[PDB]
Amino acid sequence: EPWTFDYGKIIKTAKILDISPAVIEAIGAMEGRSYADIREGQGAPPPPTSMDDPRLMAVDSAVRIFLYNYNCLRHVSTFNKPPIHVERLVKHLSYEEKEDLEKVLPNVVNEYHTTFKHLRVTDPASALLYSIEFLCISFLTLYEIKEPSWVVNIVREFALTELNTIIQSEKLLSKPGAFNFMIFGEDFVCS
Amino acid sequence: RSVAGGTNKSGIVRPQEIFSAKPVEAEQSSEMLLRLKNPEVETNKTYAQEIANSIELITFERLILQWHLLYETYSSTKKNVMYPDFASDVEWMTDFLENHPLLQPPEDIANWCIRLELNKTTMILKSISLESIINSLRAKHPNTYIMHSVENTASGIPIIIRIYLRESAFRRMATDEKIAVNVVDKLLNSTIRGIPGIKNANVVKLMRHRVDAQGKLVRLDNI
Amino acid sequence: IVKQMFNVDITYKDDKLRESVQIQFNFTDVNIERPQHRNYSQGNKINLLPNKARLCGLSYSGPVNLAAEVILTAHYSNGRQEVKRASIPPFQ
Amino acid sequence: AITIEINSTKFSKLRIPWYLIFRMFGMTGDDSIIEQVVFDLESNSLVNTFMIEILEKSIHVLDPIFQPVQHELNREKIIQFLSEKVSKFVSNPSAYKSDENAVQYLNERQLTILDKILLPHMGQTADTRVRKLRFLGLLIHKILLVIMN
Amino acid sequence: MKICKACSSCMVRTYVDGNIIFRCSCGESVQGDSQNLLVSSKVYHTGEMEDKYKIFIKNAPFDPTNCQIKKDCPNCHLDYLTQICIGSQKIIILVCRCGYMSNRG
Ligand SMILES: [Zn+2]
Ligand SMILES: [Zn+2]
Repeated sequence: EPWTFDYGKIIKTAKILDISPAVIEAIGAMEGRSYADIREGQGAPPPPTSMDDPRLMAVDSAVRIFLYNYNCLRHVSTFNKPPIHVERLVKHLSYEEKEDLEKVLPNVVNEYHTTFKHLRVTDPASALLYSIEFLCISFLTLYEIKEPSWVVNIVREFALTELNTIIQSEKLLSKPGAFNFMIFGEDFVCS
Repeated sequence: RSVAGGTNKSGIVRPQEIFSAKPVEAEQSSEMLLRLKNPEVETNKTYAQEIANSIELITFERLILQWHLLYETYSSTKKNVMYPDFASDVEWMTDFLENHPLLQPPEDIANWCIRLELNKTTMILKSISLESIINSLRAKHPNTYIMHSVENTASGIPIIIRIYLRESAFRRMATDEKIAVNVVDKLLNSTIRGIPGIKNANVVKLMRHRVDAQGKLVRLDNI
Repeated sequence: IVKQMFNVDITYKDDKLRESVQIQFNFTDVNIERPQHRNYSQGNKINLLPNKARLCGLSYSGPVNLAAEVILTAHYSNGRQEVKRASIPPFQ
Repeated sequence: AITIEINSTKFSKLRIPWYLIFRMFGMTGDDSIIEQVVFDLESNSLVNTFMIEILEKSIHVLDPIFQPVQHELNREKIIQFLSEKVSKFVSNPSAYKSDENAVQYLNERQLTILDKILLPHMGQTADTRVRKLRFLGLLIHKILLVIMN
Repeated sequence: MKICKACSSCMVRTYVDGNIIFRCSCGESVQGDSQNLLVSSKVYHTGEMEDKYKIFIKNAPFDPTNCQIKKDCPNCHLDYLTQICIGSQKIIILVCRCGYMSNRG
């Protein structure tokens, strides 16, 4: 089945997350840049040419962490002690409701892994765009779930928190701003 | 001097073993010399030869040419799924059951199995009988249930021995798969025939002194 | 080695708005000239032939001349920053 | 397990699980890591089978030190963990945690240090990280080939 | 190898109870059918010439340091042939640059 990039998904995801589209559009390229240039989209490195580009694996890791946490949310019934974020989400749901969480929440992995493998082998820039597009597609699909009503709130808060965590980690990779170097509890600070 | 293992005497190893009083396990060049009883039968080489073949320690792992650890079971013979590689074992399994109806799969058989394929060349090479293997195994590990197939027929047929574990082996900390691996190690190292601690045996000629009828002390060499 | 490898970028903490000072300097000049000996202290320094070194116990060592560019940058509280820079002449 | 110890001007005596080193540069998915070691997961033959067995065992074995990031799929969290563990001048790894700029400083410093330190002959920049991991997988392949006899 | 479909991570075996289910750290389970039921094996055959030396045996006719013997190649009828001796069994393999392999390899 043929594939094609669509900027609408990133525009909608940027609107939902309230951060500018160039922030998500450059995931994996946060390294060494101020967050101001990230949001303004200044100095965005060109699309990858080689399959050995670290940006491809960075965005793949982002999509992987999203899917991992989503499947943790789906399979809370299995965990003897679930991760803290799904616990914070579902501490007010019974065990039967926790199993219904698995029975209700749709799978979102589709065939991302095989498609990303083929794309990276074939076209690295297309692989980067596909990984960004798939992450945004999954987030908006989760945020667009309407039935059943009780799980809609949980799914929405999870999706917001997870995408925010991904973007927060990406910003955490970016260049630090002007900050006090004394917080590290020692006399010296080296680069 | 020889530096090969099993007969390590290079440098100061043997004098250190003597002087430093290393225990039996620490000795690297342990050699035993045994004389054949009834010194009429001691004079001929061939008899000493297959006596030495008898005395050699033969362990199970040396007789095995393939061993597989399987999560299967033979609770009665209902259907059960096995590994589809070794799935055609049921036809000879039924043959075993009808030919050995004194013993049946015990009620405590666990969901663990070991499929071992015998090296026909070695067991014909050292004259080890299949019945000997099975009776020694079932006498050394009653805690485990062993099933043997017919093997005397010909080439092409692989002598398959299947061994399944019962609960009493798991009765100990550690999981079931480590228990199965431990049992595989235990029965793999079991002794079929011979003497513990003997790695090899060989026949040698010694010059010995014996008294003739007329009080003359002769030095015999054909012993 | 001197130019590429030994770049220094450390920050140290000790007008109350100043929290740390970032010392940055790098050498771009290094040359090793032939061994010299100063004849009567106040001399211009003269060539040191190997046998002179061997007999007097001197070391057949040629002086190393170095020049560096230094950046002393001070980071204040609330992110205010000042940069002090100097071009340091070739010394030895 | 299979552990990787990197010694340099920056690092010293620190023993790290290999998959952690692979995933803090990206490709947190372990299937891609095993692929980088064996060069083909879909391939048949005994060498790939033993390779896969030992690598999976090494991945699942617990570690005394890197347990908190053992199952972490977040590259940033593992980078921050390693920067806390290996960098000097970080004596209380909780005060700087609140300040996002301190975390950014530590993470960026750690990534620059690793770019300079891990397999520098392949490169010393960010764009060479995947090829560094390819070469590391090749090294692990050679080691485990030697263990095969 | 069993990898989790959602997050591509290694999935433990967890031999319970009558069947085998592969469980990930994210909770995904994928069950098991027939071919997943092998735990471990160690076949006894001191032979790796089929794969250990495959590259070496292929490259041998181009290796200038390999020993040659005066025999005719049945395929291309060169009168010289490179001779390989492999392993503890001292298996002798005759190969040629034309692809001839002398029934071994
Ligand atoms: Zn998973
Ligand atoms: Zn030829």
